[PDB]
Amino acid sequence: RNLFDRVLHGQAPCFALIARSTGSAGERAMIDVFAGAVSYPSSLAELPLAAPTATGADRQELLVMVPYRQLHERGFKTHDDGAPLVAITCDEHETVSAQLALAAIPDADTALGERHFDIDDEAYAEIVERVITDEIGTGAGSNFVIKRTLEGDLDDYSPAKALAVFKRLMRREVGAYWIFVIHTGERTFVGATPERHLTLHEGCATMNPISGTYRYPQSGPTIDGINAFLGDRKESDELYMVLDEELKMMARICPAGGQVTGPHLREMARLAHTEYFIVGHTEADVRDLLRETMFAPTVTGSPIESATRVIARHERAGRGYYSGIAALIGRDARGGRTLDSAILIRTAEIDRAGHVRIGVGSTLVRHSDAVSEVMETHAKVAALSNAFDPPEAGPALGQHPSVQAALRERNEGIADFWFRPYGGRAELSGCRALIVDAEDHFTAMIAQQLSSLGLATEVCGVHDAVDLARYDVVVMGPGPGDPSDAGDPRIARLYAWLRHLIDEGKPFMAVCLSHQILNAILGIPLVRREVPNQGIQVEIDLFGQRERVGFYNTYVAQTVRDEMDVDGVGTVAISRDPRTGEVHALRGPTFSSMQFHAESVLTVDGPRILGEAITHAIRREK
Amino acid sequence: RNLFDRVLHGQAPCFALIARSRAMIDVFAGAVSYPSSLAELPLAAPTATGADRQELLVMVPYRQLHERGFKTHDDGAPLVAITCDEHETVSAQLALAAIPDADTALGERHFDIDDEAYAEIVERVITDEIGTGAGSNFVIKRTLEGDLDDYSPAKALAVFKRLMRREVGAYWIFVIHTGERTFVGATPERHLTLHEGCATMNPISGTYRYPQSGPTIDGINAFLGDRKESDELYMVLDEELKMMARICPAGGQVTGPHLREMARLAHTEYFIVGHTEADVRDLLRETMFAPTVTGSPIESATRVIARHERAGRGYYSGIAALIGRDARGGRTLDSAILIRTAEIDRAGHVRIGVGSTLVRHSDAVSEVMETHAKVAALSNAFDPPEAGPALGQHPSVQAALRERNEGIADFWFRPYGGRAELSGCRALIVDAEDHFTAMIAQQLSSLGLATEVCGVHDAVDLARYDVVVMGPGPGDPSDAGDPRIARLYAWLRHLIDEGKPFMAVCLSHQILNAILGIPLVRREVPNQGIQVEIDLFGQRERVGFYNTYVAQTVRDEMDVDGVGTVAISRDPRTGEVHALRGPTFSSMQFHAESVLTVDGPRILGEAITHAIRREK
Ligand SMILES: [Mg+2]
Ligand SMILES: [Mg+2]
Ligand SMILES: [Mg+2]
Ligand SMILES: [Zn+2]
Ligand SMILES: [Zn+2]
Repeated sequence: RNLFDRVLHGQAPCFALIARSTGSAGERAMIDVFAGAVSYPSSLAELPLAAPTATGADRQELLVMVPYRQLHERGFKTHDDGAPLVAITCDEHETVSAQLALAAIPDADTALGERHFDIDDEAYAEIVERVITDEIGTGAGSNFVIKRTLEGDLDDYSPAKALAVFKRLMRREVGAYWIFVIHTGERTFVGATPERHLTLHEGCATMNPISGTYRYPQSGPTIDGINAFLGDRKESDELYMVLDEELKMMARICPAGGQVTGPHLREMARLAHTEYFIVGHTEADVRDLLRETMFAPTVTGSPIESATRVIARHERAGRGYYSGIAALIGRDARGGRTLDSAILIRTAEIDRAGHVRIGVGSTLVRHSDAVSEVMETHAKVAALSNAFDPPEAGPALGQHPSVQAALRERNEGIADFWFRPYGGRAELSGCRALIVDAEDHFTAMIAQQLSSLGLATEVCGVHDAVDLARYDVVVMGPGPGDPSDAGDPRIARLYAWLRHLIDEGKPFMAVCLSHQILNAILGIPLVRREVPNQGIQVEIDLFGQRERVGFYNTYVAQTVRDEMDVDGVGTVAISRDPRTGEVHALRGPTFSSMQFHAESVLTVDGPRILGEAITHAIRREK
Repeated sequence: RNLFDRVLHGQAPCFALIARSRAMIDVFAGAVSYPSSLAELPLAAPTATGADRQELLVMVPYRQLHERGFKTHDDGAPLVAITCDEHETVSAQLALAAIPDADTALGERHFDIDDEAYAEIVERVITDEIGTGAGSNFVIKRTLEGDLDDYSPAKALAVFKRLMRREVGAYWIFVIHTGERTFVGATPERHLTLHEGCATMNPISGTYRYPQSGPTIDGINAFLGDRKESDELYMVLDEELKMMARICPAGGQVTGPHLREMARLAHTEYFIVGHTEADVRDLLRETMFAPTVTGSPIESATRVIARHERAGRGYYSGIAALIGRDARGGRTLDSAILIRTAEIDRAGHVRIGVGSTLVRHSDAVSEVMETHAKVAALSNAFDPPEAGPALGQHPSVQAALRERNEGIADFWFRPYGGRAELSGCRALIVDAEDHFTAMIAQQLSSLGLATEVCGVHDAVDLARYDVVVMGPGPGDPSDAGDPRIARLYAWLRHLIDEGKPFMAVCLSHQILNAILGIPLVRREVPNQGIQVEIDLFGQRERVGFYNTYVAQTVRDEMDVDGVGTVAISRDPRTGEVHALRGPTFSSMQFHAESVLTVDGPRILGEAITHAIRREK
C-alpha cells in the first residue's frame, strides 16, 4: 500500500480516495486510491483524454470535477463564482482494504468553528414559500431545489483534517454511492453522496433519480415512521416528478430511451430516500454525455433551463461545485469507454484557508411544507456534520452536573480519616495496645486509627497465647458468627478472653462480636435483629452525645437498664436506644465496649470515639 | 513477521493480547508453566535495564485460596505462569483491522443455575447468612455456558475484536491463550497495581442496568439515589480499606467515587491508594481475592461460597497479573479481576462466570437481572444482536414500493429494445424548452411514426412532415411579451391558417385556447406533477398533469372564425379544459408521455389520428 502511505504523508499533493459501491456479499470493503497531475481545461470538449487504449484490465484515466458554472456550456445562466473545471490524471491507482486504511489515518480535531447556515432556518422557509407561490405558482415548472450552505472554519487546516473527516464518514455513514476525499490543490472535497450522476459500462448508461426523504428520529428509524413516509402523497409525487425528468434526459442521451426499475428504499445513517433506476443504451462520447446531462433534475429542478433561472433568481451566491459532478473516466479491459460519476451533494468543499462550505437543498413541489423542507435540509447534512463534530465527543453522562453532585454527596458525613493523605494522619501517647483478631480484618483498620492516637499496636489471633504485662490495653475484635454460639471454638475462646480480662481487671475495649459476648457475660440478653444492621450508618445517642456510626451486625444486646450492677464486676453504665432497648455501648469499671465500628468509613469522628473508649478503659490505671 | 503476525497466523502456541488502561495493545508470548504456589512464581532477582520490562503473566485461580488456609471446592485449576519472552505493542486499530471475523455463535447457551434457582439462592444467602451473622455481603457465582463449533484460538481473536469495538469503560480487554485454556474478557476492575511503591485498589459495586433503548440521565440519577446501591458500595469500600490496611503500613487513602460507564451498564466505584514495600508474591497471596467478588469478612465469605456453590469457580473472581520491572529496577504490578470473562477449553466449551454483591436489602429478581446485564457485552461479543432496521427489506416496505408501479405508465418499464394507419407518418416535434418532447418522440416512434425534434425558433419546411406536435414549456401562456411564447403563438396561427395537421401539448394547448378565444386562468392549487382521472371525450382516462394555468369554459363546443367548430373536453363542474378536437388539430392539457399517464401511447395515437382526419 505504498500509494496510500504517500497520500498519508503528504507526498502526493493531488489525490483522491474513493470508497465505491462495487463490492459483493462477504467481501471486505476496498478504497480506490488515485494520484496524479491537476489541470484546468477550458471546456468539457478539451478534457485531456487519449485515443482508445486497451490493457486487458479496467483502468481509470481521469477524475474530473465539474462545477455548477459549467452550465455556460449549455447556454444557461449561472452566478459565476470562478469555480474551475478540474481534471486529475490518474497516473497512479491502487486499491487498499477499508479497515487497514482507516486504521492508518490519524485522528485530528475537525470541530467546525463559527458553524452556521448562511441562510438561517427562518430566511430559508421564506425562500421556499416564494419558490412555491411565485415560481411553481406561475408556471416556471413543477419542482426546484434551492441551495443553502452550512459554513464553518477549521482551525489549522491541512488535508490530514479532511482525511480524518473521511475516516469518520466511512465508519458512520451507510447507503452512499461514494464516500470520498478529493484534494485538487485549489480545494478539498469530502462527502458521502447517495446518488450516481451517470454511469456507462459497455454502452449501458444508468441514472438514479432519488427524491423523498424520511428523516430518522434521534432515537432511530422505525417501521411505523417509514410506513407513514411511504404513504405520504407529497413524497410519492416528488419521486414521480424526478423520475419523469430523468426519463427526459435518458430519452435525449439514449436513442431508444430509458427503462425504469425500482423503486427502492435507500437507507442512510440519519435518513432514508426513495429512488428509481433508469437504464439505456448509448454510444455518445463521454464529453458530450457529461455536457448534455448537466445537471440532474434532482438537484436543480424541471424543466432544466427554467430551473437555472429560478435558481439564479433566488440564490444570491454561486454554487461552487454543489449539484455538480465528480466523474471517473476510464477504459474497460478491451478499450471501451467507462464512466462512473457521482453527484456532488452531501459534500464539504474546503478552501485553502480551512473554510468549509456544505451545500444542501431539497426538492420543492406544490405541496411542500416550508418547515418540513427546513428539517429535511438538517437531516441531509446530519451525517457529514457529525463527521466534523461527532456527538460522542460531547460530555459523558458521568460528567453531568447531577451525577457529579450525587457522587460528591457520598463523601459528606462519612469518615474523614480515610480520605486524608497517607501520612497525613494525649493521655494515650505512651500506650501499648494488643488487638485480638476474631477473623475480621477490621482489626487492621482499628490499628491504624489507634496509631494516629499515639498508641503502639500489635495484632494477634484469638487462639494465640500472649503476655498481657506488655500491654496497657487489650482490644477484643469483631468477627462473624452468632455471639450466643458458645460451641464454636473461636467464639468460646472469645468468652474465655473476656472472662479473664474482667477477672484480672485488665483494661480492655470490646468491639461488635466481642461487645456482644461481653454483654452475655454480664447477663444482658442477646437477640437477632429482625432487620440486620449490616453495613449501615445510624445516628445514635452515645452516653449523652449524638454520634453517627457505622454498624455491621446481625445480633444485638437488649435491656431496659441504663445502669446495672454485676457480680464480680461492679457498676456497668449502658448506652442504649431508649425506644428499643438495643445496647450501643458499655462503660464498666475497667473496660469499654461498642456494638458499632468506630474504624469504619461509615463512622464520623471514629478516632475521637476510639480515644474516648480507650481512655475510659484505662481509667483505673495510675 | 512481528509477534502479532505470528499470533494471528497460529504460530504462537501461547500468547496474550492485552489492551490496558492512540490505544495500544500489548502482545506477549513465551513459555508456560504451572507452579505449585505463589512463592514459586519463576521471578528472577532484580534487574534495572534502563527501560520498563514485563517478566511474567500469571493467572490465579479461585482454589489458590488454599494458600491462605481457606477452603474451596477444588477443581484443579492451575496457577498459570507465562514468561514474557517476547513483548511487542501494536496500535489497536491496526490490530483489529488484521483480525479476521469468524462465526462464534454459542450453541446450547444456558446458565447452569437458572434464574429461578439463582433467585432462591440469593434469598437463602440474605436470610440464612447475612441474617445469621456470617457477614454483610457475599457474591454467588453462576455460569453462562455454551459450545463453540470448530473451536480454535482464531475464534477467541474474533470475540476479542468485537469486545474491543463494542465495550467501553473496561480496565483490561484481553485474550490470553495458554494452550489448554483461553480467556477472553473485558473486566472493569483492577485487582491491584503497584508502581514505584504506590499500591492501588478499585472497589466497585452498584450497577445501573441500561434499558435496551440506552442509558438515561433520569435512570442514572434514580440509581445514584438508591439506598441499597449506595450501601453496597460503602461496604466494599470498607472491605478494601481492610485489605489496604494490611498490605500498606500507613493504610489506604480513598478517592472517588466515580461513575464507570460501560456498554450495557454503569457502575459506581472508589479508588484507594497507599504505599507498600511487600514482595509481589506476598501481595498477591494476601489480596486473594477482592471482596467485590467474594464477600466480607473474607474467610467467612469463602465458607458461604462453599455452602451455596456446588461447582468450583475455575478462574472466576481470580486474578490476571502482569509482573514486571520499571526502568530503575523497582517492582511493577498490573493486575485485573477475572470477571466479565469467558474461559474456553480445547473442546470449545465456554464458561462465563457471573455474580453480584448480595446485601441485606437486595431484591432477588433485581440481582438476577443484574447478572444478565453484566454478561451482556461479553455475550453480545460471541453472538452480535440483530440489526435495528433492514427497513428496505421489510415486507411492508417492499409491498408499498411495488404498489408505486401500479396504475402508472407501462411503457417506461418495458425493455427499450422491445417497445398500422399511422405507420410511416412523419411528425415534427417543436420543443419550447421542455424535453418532454424527447419522451413524446419515443412514444410516437413506438406507434410507427418517424419523428424529428426542432426548436421553436427554427425555420422548418413543413412539406416534409404529415403532422406537427407543438410542445410543452415553462411560462405563462398569456405572456405574449415573452419572445418564446410569442413565437409559439405565431406557429399555432400559421398551422391553423395553413390547415396543417397538428397536435398541441400543455403550453401549446393553452396558447391554442387563447388563440381560439377560450379564457385562461391560473389555478390556485397548481396541477404540477399529479395523476388525475378525467373524462376525455366520453372515455375515463388517467393522465399526468404538469400545469399551473388552464383554459376554462362553460361551453362543450365553440365556433371560431377562421377555424370552424371546436369540440372541448372539460370537467363539467369547473369548466376546466382538458383537451380540444378541431377540424385539423387536437390538443391536450396533460402529458400523454409522462410516467403518470396510463396508456399514453394509445392516447397520443388517438390525438394524431384525429389531427390528420381531413388529410385523407
Ligand atoms: Mg414576495
Ligand atoms: Mg425531498
Ligand atoms: Mg450490585
Ligand atoms: Zn460488626
Ligand atoms: Zn405541462
